[PDB]
Amino acid sequence: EFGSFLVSLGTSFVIFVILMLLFTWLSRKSGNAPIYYPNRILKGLEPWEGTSLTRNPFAWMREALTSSEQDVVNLSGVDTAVHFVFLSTVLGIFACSSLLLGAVYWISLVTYFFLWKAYKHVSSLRAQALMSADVKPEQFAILVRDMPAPPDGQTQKEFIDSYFREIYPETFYRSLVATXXXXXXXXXXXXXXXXXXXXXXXXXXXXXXXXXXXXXQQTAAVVFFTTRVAAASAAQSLHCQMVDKWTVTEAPEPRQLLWQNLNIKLFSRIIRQYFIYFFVAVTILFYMIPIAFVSAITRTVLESFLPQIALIVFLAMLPKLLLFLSKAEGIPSQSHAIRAASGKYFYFSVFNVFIGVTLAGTLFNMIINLLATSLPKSATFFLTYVALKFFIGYGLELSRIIPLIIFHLKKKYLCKTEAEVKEAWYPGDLSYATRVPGDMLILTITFCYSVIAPLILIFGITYFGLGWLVLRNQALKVYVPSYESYGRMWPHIHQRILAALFLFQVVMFGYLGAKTFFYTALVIPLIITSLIFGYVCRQKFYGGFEHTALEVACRELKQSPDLEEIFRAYIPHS
Amino acid sequence: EFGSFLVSLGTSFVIFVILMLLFTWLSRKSGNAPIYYPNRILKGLEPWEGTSLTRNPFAWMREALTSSEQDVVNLSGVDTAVHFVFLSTVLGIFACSSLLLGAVYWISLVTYFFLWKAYKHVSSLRAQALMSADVKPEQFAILVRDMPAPPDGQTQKEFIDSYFREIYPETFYRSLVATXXXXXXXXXXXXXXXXXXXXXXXXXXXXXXXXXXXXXQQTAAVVFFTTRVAAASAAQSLHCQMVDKWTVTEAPEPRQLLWQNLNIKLFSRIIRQYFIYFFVAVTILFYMIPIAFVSAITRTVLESFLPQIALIVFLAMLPKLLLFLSKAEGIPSQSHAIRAASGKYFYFSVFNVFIGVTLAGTLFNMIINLLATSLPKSATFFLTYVALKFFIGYGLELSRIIPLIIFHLKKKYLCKTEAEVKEAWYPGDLSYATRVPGDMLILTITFCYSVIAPLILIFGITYFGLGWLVLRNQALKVYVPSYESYGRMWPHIHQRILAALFLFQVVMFGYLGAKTFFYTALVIPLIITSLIFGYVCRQKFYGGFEHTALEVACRELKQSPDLEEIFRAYIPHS
Ligand SMILES: CCCCC/C=C\C/C=C\CCCCCCCC(=O)O[C@H](COC(=O)CCCCCCCCCCCCCCC)COP(=O)([O-])OCC[N+](C)(C)C
Ligand SMILES: CCCCC/C=C\C/C=C\CCCCCCCC(=O)O[C@H](COC(=O)CCCCCCCCCCCCCCC)COP(=O)([O-])OCC[N+](C)(C)C
Ligand SMILES: CCCCCCCCCCCCCCCCCC(=O)OC[C@@H](O)COP(=O)(O)OCCN
Ligand SMILES: CCCCCCCCCCCCCCCCCC(=O)OC[C@@H](O)COP(=O)(O)OCCN
Ligand SMILES: CCCCCCCCCCCCCCCC(=O)O
Ligand SMILES: CCCCCCCCCCCCCCCC(=O)O
Ligand SMILES: CCCCCCCCCCCCCCCC(=O)O
Ligand SMILES: CCCCCCCCCCCCCCCC(=O)O
Ligand SMILES: CCCCCCCCCCCCCCCC(=O)O
Ligand SMILES: CCCCCCCCCCCCCCCC(=O)O
Ligand SMILES: CCCCCCCCCCCCCCCC(=O)O
Ligand SMILES: CCCCCCCCCCCCCCCC(=O)O
Ligand SMILES: CCCCCCCCCCCCCCCC(=O)O
Ligand SMILES: CCCCCCCCCCCCCCCC(=O)O
Ligand SMILES: CCCCCCCCCCCCCCCC(=O)O
Ligand SMILES: CCCCCCCCCCCCCCCC(=O)O
Ligand SMILES: CCCCCCCCCCCCCCCC(=O)O
Ligand SMILES: CCCCCCCCCCCCCCCC(=O)O
Ligand SMILES: CCCCCCCCCCCCCCCC(=O)O
Ligand SMILES: CCCCCCCCCCCCCCCC(=O)O
Ligand SMILES: CCCCCCCCCCCCCCCC(=O)O
Ligand SMILES: CCCCCCCCCCCCCCCC(=O)O
Ligand SMILES: CCCCCCCCCCCCCCCC(=O)O
Ligand SMILES: CCCCCCCCCCCCCCCC(=O)O
Repeated sequence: EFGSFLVSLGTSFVIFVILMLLFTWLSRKSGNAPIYYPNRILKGLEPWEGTSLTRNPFAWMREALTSSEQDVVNLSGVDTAVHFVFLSTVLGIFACSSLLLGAVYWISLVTYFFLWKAYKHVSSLRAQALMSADVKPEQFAILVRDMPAPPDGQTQKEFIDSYFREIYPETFYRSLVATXXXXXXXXXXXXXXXXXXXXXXXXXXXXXXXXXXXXXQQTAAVVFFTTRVAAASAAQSLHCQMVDKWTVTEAPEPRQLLWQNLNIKLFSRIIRQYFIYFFVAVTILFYMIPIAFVSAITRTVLESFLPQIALIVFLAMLPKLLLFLSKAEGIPSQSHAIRAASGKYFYFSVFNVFIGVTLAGTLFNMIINLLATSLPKSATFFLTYVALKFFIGYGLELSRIIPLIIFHLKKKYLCKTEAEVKEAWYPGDLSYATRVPGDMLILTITFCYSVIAPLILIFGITYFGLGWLVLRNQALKVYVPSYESYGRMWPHIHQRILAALFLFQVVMFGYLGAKTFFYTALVIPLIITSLIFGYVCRQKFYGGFEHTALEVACRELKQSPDLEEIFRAYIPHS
Repeated sequence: EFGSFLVSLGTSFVIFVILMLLFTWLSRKSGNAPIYYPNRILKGLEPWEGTSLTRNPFAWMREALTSSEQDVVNLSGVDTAVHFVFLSTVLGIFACSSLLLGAVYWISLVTYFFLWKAYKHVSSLRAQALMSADVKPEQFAILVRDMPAPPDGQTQKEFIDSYFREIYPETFYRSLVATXXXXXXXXXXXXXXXXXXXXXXXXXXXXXXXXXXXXXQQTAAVVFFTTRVAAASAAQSLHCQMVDKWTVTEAPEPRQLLWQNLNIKLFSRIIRQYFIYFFVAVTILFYMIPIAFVSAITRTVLESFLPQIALIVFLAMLPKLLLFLSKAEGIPSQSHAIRAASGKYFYFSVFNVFIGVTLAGTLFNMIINLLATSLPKSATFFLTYVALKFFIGYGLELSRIIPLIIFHLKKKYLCKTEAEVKEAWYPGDLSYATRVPGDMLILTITFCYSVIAPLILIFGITYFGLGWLVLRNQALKVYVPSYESYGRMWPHIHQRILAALFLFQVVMFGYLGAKTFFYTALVIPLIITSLIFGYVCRQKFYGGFEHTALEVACRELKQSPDLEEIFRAYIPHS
């Protein structure tokens, strides 16, 4: 509805401006530096480089704009730079589309053109990032799972040392058996004059729990190699003729290793995957109810705000559930669990929000002709939703009002020591688990309606363009990376953008059909092209993202690695 | 039709008996030993062990029956033994089915039970065969493709030696660049008093062609390692970040290497695959015409013989085309090209013969009720077809009348030397390229009609049971293996038997539906079970067939390998 649409844009716009003014004002106050420039503070940099102490209100835009991809990588990592490739690839595609705005072929060609070049670019970026990388513990290690039980008279450790030494008698350093939840919990309590008495009791509990952990057969271990080349090859090889025994993959970064899942055996992993995938499919079906609510609501005070707020509230609970469920499948690493969570989220983005909202909306208003006319009207909801996210969402992301309020309240009433005050402002990472899925939803909708309800394209341009600028500022000044996946996220993104294009092509095949267009058939070739394109891109670039190439593993060492430090890096609670 | 059915069984039966009597008579004559016992002759064994020179006419049955799988492997190879696993797995499944003959669940459970145990058995058989294997050239080598062109000033060989030495500086022995069709053709002519003058001219042509070959950049090479472990690992690893450069796989057995395809670049391979797969799909569509002919024909003199003869004639031309097309895709090895040919054949077995004959037959005679009643009648054609193959087909396979006639005519009129006489009787191999696809067709039909037209099950039992006995005799006395794939064929077979079961379950879901059975829905769980079963079997056993496990590669050597002989083994035309 038009009136409600303008009201929502108006409210989101004004809130955006207010937040922009609070940002301009508050970000120039030194007392808020822990909130507005924590990445620079943690890295030992001045909050800003002007030095005059009279910062121009638009200085941040100039700084964000005159910053190259290389500066983003040098300061915040490859994954961070890849996130910007994603945002600009999309912006380039939509801007090209709007220059023209039949258009289906234009968009598909532009999309294929940019995905081809973007995948090529990231593959190059990643290769260079790996090429200059320093010595890290995960470069020398593999994760071994599904070990069989040892024979009587031998323990689990001895058994694994024996197995690997026979295969790799020279290039074998250590095996750390993945043994202890009670100990971890009690130890945490111990780490945390009645308080002193409580601490003593907690320490005693930790000792008891540690004894139980010592008593505990295990089925997994982390194995270390003396060289990058050997580890790279070991992780790629079959160790037993029995596929289900002693299975080997590359070890996750120490910061990413999900220790609690390492002793889940292959078949238990298979069972968990089927029950979890099943559970998720069931969850998707229950989410049809919250979606029906959002679509049914779409007087002004509710239409302009409630459909969007409710959709945000229900979807906001998914990342927590989905990441939990992914960890529960037996996944060994945090970045994989995150990609998996994003994968599950995507299925909600497609079946509950794009399809769900669109269909439910269509069903509330010559049947085929009616449906064809009704479909484009759902775009107004989506234009509002997208604007809400780029005006208020980015308004809050840039102004950091919520973190600022919480921080000052903790500093004044709860924090007693300097350490507590610093914990209160630690910025966290970019939350790829919620951020990428968010952007993927915007793309799904913008692509799907790009030639049905074309104004959405401008909103898509602003969302991605403004996001580029807002997040470029946050990437440089606020967030701190928690793990480095080296662009391993890109193939996830590539496949989902291409999937969105695929869905678009399928939708236009059907929509042109709804309008009974004689030549809908000409889009079948695009549907086929998308599948072939995907296949070819996978054949040309994909494997380069799963493994470090031996030509990279074989790089000249700056110095010999200390394998003992490498080993220590993987021992929790010590 | 019943009369024609009995006539075909009668004729096939009598021909079978005549061929069995000719076999009994002729196989006891010493002059035919080169035809009836060539495997034993080539191996230096007496044609038969009785020594009395008075062989019992049924002695061959006793010998074929009291022969274990181990004796088949020891004499004729693993692939040969696997072929027998295939035949007996199927026999066990059908015999169990006939004990009961709702039945859909019985059959599916028996089938899952036997496939599980058969896959387990073969995996064990294969592992043992690899475990006791001797030193062979393919155990120490990889095939490298899609090499980039060298920089100016360096040649292709130098460029590959440089690339691999940097990655594997110690475990690197040789690189044989895959350089020469004109030379091969002219050399063959040279190898083959006007005849002396012709030979001299052919030798001159060979020299000229050799010079042209010497002049010839290349994109592939065979690389040798100093150890089984290193080769096994190299073949499993990524060498470049650019996926399409320097791609590496395990080298094919020297006897299997399809040299003409090694210089086809990745993207040309991708193009060839799409055009070839396309061509094959088109061929499948043109084959619908020969099928329509066969079904339309199905007075007595034609009904009893022509539908079957024509079907045999048209299908008989496929193995030649399909193997050619597979080689044309850029496949590096003969056993892979054969599996690929069998794969393509399977699609004809499914779309041109099972579906094609069944559908066309149904269309030549309350629509759903009519179709349900009509479908089972096609089984009579198939019972005839199967009996034709086990009575006349096996009759000829055992009696070897055609090879015998040709052999004696060559020996008497064309062969002048002893060498020519021996060439005339060389038995060849088991022709897995035509033999496995043949048996797969019988299974597709027997499974699909096992509860629709149940008598087919008895014919299926006889086909596989009698084939076991007839081919057990041929496996021990007649055929000579041309390559050894070590059971690599089994996953092809497993997946196709399971695919046949899957098709059966889909067909019964539909057929029970055709009879408007209330509980057709209960078969959906079997369809799902089949897919999960496949997935689980793949996860548990499959990888063990793609690579030799490092625990096997690491077996103690009897003696150090001669790497130079290993290298020579891969050089054609020298
Ligand atoms: C009828 C339609 C009329 C015309 C079309 C409509 C809208 C166009 C919108 C944006 C410009 C297109 C950029 C394509 C880049 C693809 C390749 C790549 O990846 O670019 C990247 C990223 O550049 C970008 O996007 C920058 C985006 C800037 C933020 C604001 C954007 C607009 C949002 C507000 C509302 C819309 C106003 C539109 C006015 C025309 C280059 O790399 P970098 O990060 O190393 O350098 C970064 C820059 N240095 C070289 C100077 C260091
Ligand atoms: C209402 C229905 C009535 C009853 C059911 C109907 C028909 C039953 C047909 C055949 C027997 C079942 C064999 C299952 C084996 C599965 C596991 C395995 O793999 O077995 C294999 C292979 O054994 C076989 O099949 C042998 C087949 C023999 C050739 C003739 C078969 C019948 C064809 C003629 C017409 C039908 C007459 C039927 C009369 C009842 C065992 O291993 P091997 O090769 O090391 O030893 C080989 C044998 N040594 C241990 C002594 C060395
Ligand atoms: C009467 C009935 C009316 C129905 C009306 C609603 C119809 C729409 C519902 C659609 C349900 C979709 C369920 C399938 C997605 C859930 C499973 C799953 O999540 O598993 C897949 C892996 O693809 C995950 O792979 P992932 O771990 O992400 O890999 C990342 C790195 N490679
Ligand atoms: C108006 C129209 C009426 C139509 C009526 C007829 C309908 C039935 C026609 C069906 C056409 C089927 C075509 C697809 C098979 C051909 C491709 C192909 O061959 O490629 C696949 C890889 O699966 C091969 O894999 P492979 O090399 O065997 O691997 C072995 C070891 N892993
Ligand atoms: C769609 C764009 C809307 C405008 C949003 C940005 C508003 C920021 C305006 C900042 C102006 C601050 C001027 C203060 C000058 C001073 O330091 O005295
Ligand atoms: C529309 C405004 C709502 C949000 C409230 C804004 C008022 C400031 C809240 C943060 C308290 C810290 C103020 C700056 C302290 C300093 O001067 O260093
Ligand atoms: C219906 C048929 C459509 C076919 C369209 C396929 C278009 C090819 C895909 C884009 C490739 C872009 C290549 C860029 C090369 C480069 O700059 O490195
Ligand atoms: C169907 C038309 C296809 C051609 C579109 C031309 C778009 C303008 C040229 C852009 C060149 C820059 C490439 C950037 C690749 C990237 O980093 O994503
Ligand atoms: C909600 C439906 C759940 C479906 C669950 C399917 C899980 C299949 C698990 C197969 C386990 C195979 C065990 C093999 C053990 C062995 O033989 O070594
Ligand atoms: C209620 C419907 C639920 C349907 C869920 C289907 C889940 C299929 C899972 C098997 C597909 C292959 C995934 C492989 C993942 C891995 O490599 O571990
Ligand atoms: C919740 C139970 C799952 C219900 C849906 C069935 C899912 C079947 C998954 C089969 C995956 C097959 C992937 C491997 C391909 C192969 O067999 O070669
Ligand atoms: C004037 C009436 C105001 C009523 C609500 C104000 C506008 C709604 C903003 C609340 C939700 C904002 C959440 C957006 C950030 C996000 O995407 O999570
Ligand atoms: C009609 C089109 C439907 C569109 C939704 C497609 C959902 C699937 C998303 C892409 C899955 C990609 C699978 C490859 C493995 C991987 O995820 O890395
Ligand atoms: C509808 C059937 C035909 C469709 C065939 C589509 C094949 C296009 C796949 C993408 C390849 C792009 C290669 C670009 C390389 C270059 O020119 O630089
Ligand atoms: C379905 C089975 C039909 C029978 C087919 C097998 C017939 C073979 C009979 C051979 C008997 C030969 C007796 C000769 C005795 C002798 O040496 O004098
Ligand atoms: C129905 C018979 C048709 C086939 C012709 C069978 C007659 C024998 C043909 C083969 C010739 C060799 C005969 C055996 C020579 C020998 O005694 O060593
Ligand atoms: C509709 C649900 C049907 C489910 C049926 C699944 C039956 C399990 C598959 C057969 C497993 C046989 C295990 C044999 C174990 C052994 O002897 O080693
Ligand atoms: C649904 C019923 C399942 C049980 C069927 C029982 C069949 C009899 C037992 C056969 C044991 C021999 C296994 C041989 C496995 C093989 O080599 O293929
Ligand atoms: C009958 C239809 C045939 C369809 C043929 C599709 C073949 C697609 C081939 C893609 C080639 C990609 C070339 C990439 C070269 C490069 O950029 O390095
Ligand atoms: C006329 C219709 C023809 C349809 C042919 C479809 C061919 C699809 C080929 C791509 C599927 C993946 C095969 C991978 C084989 C490989 O690993 O080299
Ligand atoms: C003859 C032209 C082919 C026409 C039919 C289209 C075949 C598309 C094949 C796509 C294979 C995709 C396999 C890789 C899966 C992925 O993209 O992750
Ligand atoms: C009495 C009339 C005889 C007419 C034809 C005789 C029976 C037909 C046999 C000829 C075809 C035999 C081919 C079967 C072997 C095969 O499967 O290739
Ligand atoms: C409705 C069921 C149709 C039955 C025909 C199925 C045709 C596909 C045959 C099996 C393909 C297996 C693919 C896995 C890769 C491989 O072949 O090794
Ligand atoms: C219809 C949904 C449920 C179907 C689930 C089917 C799972 C069966 C997969 C085969 C596993 C057989 C494991 C046998 C191991 C053993 O007991 O020895």
